[PDB]
Amino acid sequence: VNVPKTRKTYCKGKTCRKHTQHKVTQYKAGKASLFAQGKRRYDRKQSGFGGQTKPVFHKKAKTTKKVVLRLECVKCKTRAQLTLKRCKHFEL
Amino acid sequence: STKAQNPMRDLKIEKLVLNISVGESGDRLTRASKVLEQLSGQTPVQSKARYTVRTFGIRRNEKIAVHVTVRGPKAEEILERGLKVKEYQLRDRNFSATGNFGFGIDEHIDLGIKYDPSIGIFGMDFYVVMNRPGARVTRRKRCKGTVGNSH
Amino acid sequence: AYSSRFQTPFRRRREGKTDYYQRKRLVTQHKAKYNTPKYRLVVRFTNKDIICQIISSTITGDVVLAAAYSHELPRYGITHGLTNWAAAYATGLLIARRTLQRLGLDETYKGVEEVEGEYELTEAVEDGPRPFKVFLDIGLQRTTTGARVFGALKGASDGGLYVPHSENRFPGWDFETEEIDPELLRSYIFGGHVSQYMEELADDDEERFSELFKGYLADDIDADSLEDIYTSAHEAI
Amino acid sequence: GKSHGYRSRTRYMFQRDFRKHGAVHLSTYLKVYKVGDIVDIKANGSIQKGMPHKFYQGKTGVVYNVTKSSVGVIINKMVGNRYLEKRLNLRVEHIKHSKAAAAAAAAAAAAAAAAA
RNA sequence: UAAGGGGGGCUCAUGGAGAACAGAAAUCUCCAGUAGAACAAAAGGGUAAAAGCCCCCUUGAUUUUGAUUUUCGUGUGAAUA
RNA sequence: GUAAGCAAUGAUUAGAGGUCGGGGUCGAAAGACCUUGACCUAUUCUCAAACUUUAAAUAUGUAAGAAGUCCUUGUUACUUA
RNA sequence: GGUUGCGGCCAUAUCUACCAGAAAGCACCGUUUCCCGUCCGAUCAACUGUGUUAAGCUGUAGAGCCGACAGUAGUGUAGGGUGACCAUACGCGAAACUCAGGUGCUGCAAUCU
RNA sequence: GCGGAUUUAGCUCAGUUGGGAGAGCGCCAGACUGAAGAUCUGGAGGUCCUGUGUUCGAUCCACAGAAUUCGCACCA
Repeated sequence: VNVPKTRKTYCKGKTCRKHTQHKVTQYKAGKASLFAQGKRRYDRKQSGFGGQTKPVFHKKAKTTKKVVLRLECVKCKTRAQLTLKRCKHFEL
Repeated sequence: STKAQNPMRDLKIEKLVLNISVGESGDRLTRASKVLEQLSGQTPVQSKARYTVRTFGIRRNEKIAVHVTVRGPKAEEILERGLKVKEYQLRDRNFSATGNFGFGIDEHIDLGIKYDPSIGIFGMDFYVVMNRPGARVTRRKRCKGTVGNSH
Repeated sequence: AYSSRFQTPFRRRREGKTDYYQRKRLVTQHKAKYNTPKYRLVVRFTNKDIICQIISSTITGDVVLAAAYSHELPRYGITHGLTNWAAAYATGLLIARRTLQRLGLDETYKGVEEVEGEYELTEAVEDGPRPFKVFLDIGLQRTTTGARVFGALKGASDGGLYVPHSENRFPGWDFETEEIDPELLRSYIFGGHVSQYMEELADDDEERFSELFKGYLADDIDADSLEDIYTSAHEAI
Repeated sequence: GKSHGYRSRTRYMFQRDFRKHGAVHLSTYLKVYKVGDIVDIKANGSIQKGMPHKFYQGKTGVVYNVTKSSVGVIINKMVGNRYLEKRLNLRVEHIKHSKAAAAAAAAAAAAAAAAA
């Protein structure tokens, strides 16, 4: 399935209320954080005693969970993502 | 009677369809459609197709040939153009059991077209049928207008 | 009947007049919309009259509560045949004002003017409003622009029994339309465009005036489409 | 062996009827209920949104009330655990009509004393 | 991203009967019949009031909620005015 | 759907009817004369867990009753105009 | 006395052979600048011509469909016997087969008599 | 987390930042030899990976994708 990568629709995050042009986009990436809970426990030496269970390798998930259709408003900065329906192969 | 008394159950007609078989198409569909248009003076239908078994490679889905359906007194004029001159080329009476009168005249050159607008040889159909059951009853409409019968 | 255990079809469906899809999403509201010809507030084409009613609660179906009639137009001052444009507008206005009953004056008595009760009115949104109002039903044929159904809807609306509407599928008053085969005469709503065709002339097959649908009438009783005929009904009601 | 859900075991309770096949007429469609109307139940795959459950057919029941309007309405019936307040949701078409005979016994009985 | 909403229009697959043609037929037509065709992918199942055929324009792949109930011990889930 | 059955669908036994096909014979290929196998249908007869037109006693659910509630007129507030 | 509509409502409401009526009311007959639509006159249109049409009714039994009286299988709760089965307490008891039967039921609206 | 090579006629491959491409082996046909080999002639076989651009003009330059191939970093 493909949702279009721009539609006009209702003003979802109701900063206008009345219907506007939205832009259907996706999020960013940047650094690696470093200060984050499992990263603080991992390279330290923790999980206490018991193995090398110091928060380990790949903590995973499956193929496509939901789809990233973020409806950015043209008035404010406001974001709306809903419960988005599924796809097996999407592109932006 | 035999339910046949009034002008309706004599026969006011439905349709007297003209067709041209298009066993070529591609570039040359413009031959068939423009020949229909030149005799009648009407917009042809680039046709539907029935759902049957897939002969050649494609049969159904593609708008393959071309016909033109016409009803009313508008149909009786184009009937006269095929009857009054084009029947008296090479044609004797054809009728099925239900009583379908077809036409199929390789002389496209007499009425309407010449050899100049054409690609090569071909004829054209005129399914000038009658909505009343049986070839005893269809032949009644054509014999009151007096067509060329082979006895 | 057919294969297995099987149901034979409904008689009125086979009879070729009663529909059932139209009978689903239409009746659910139960405000002021019924007529004996078909169902809901129908404006039919006929050779002559239409009945036009509203709902009434009875076991078998709807019964007459308030109503009018098309031959309750010579009531005012039309005296001709049974067939034109002007009668459709007039009978729509007549039933809308006649929220008494057929034997009555052009007054309210029952309860309704527009519908049963009053309700809310927001600003205009489409698709899903709260449509608690009157359907002016077509009945059978094609919803062609300019037709008698929509001409009767205009008379009905702000006349009393309120069916809402835009101005797209509708005739006007000045411009109706209208086709012609040759003889010689005219009738209309008011005057309009048929009296402009009267430079070339020739118009007729099918009687005139008083009730719904058919035309003009050829014999010289009134040769031009004048206002005086229609205004004897329209201003009088 | 079997999976659960739709048509398993009681296929007939999912199913329409062979005799009464086709689209459902305006009988139980327009017949909306209120307090204390005794009713029955049988489904089909004709009404899509608001189809009742198959296990909780077979059982009869009474309408509690119609809550607000027409859709989202309920029918009371026991489930075979023990006696407990259990119901079932559905919309109008699945609901039938039954024994309004029994309650008219009291009105028949009351024609007693004045025969003196 | 139309392979959605709304309006308007239509009833089949298929057979018989042949028509210059024809190769079953192409296209068409008279005559007869009507949910047996059509169904992402499997099996059941629905359906002509159409869930099939046909044509054009629309963007609801929607915000904020939920009476009253499904209902598993639960995690967790549905009908839902 | 036990019961009972071959409508529908499923698997095969019988009489015969008979288009076309197949075989035989005369014919240059082409054409002509005969005849053993078809639906249909009449007569005769078999028959099925994913095949069911019709459809108990008897046990069981769920509701209701044997153990007292039905109905008229007027007013107030919500829903509801 | 009749015509037309709304139904509710599906197989005792279904079909054929064949007859018969016309303007209270209904339906066919016949055709088109220009709106409006296309492949096509499916929106709209005078005196009149006419039962072609369709709703309906009479005449009618050919077929769907239909039925007593009578005959009868299984069997709970139990209770008596047998190798591949048969027979009973006790409460009810069909098709197949047949005397025979058969042209719906009910409510509502408009108009004339 | 980040970068390098390669894609050219069936197959083997020669070769290139703008005037738009090249030979063997094989395939076919005619010469030629006493014949097979050898070799000329004629037939040919590709818009240089693909979608879309820049330019007077594109194998060549650009944005972007397919796909064989190769390496460091990963967290520790």
